[PDB]
Amino acid sequence: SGAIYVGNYRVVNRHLATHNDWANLVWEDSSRDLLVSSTTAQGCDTIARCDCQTGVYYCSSRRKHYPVSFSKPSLIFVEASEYYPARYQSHLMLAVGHSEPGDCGGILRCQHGVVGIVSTGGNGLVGFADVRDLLWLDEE
Ligand SMILES: COc1ccccc1CC(=O)N1CCN[C@H](C(N)=O)C1
Ligand SMILES: [Zn+2]
Repeated sequence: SGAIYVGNYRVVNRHLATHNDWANLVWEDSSRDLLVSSTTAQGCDTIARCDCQTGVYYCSSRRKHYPVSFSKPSLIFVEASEYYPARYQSHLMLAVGHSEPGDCGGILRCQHGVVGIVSTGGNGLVGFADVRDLLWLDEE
């Protein structure tokens, strides 16, 4: 689990969105595994606006933050799960790192701010849904 709290937005994995998220919906995209809802309180995270390919992510199944090198956002085939059929997910970045299904939502960050959240993994890989292109997260 986990979310990004930037301005009056809450960014979560679409597959982990709550009823309150759907009832306060701003934007969702199943091909990216992302959903954004509105919040009453202002958040403290800032979004990275950069070209970094190195950063650090939070892994809940280890209670640890790990440094990683990750690929540029791309269209990648993701195997069938209990949340989606086997399909292509867009804006996904891969790295070598430990992950388990409940690690989704952990933040990936670089020196400029939040880059994305854990969205996929398996066999020593971890995938992150990029948010750096969502410029509207920085405005009301
Ligand atoms: C961190 O996720 C894992 C890690 C290790 C093994 C398996 C996973 C789960 C994973 O890859 N899923 C299931 C949830 N939906 C994802 C999606 N974005 O389509 C894909
Ligand atoms: Zn950066």
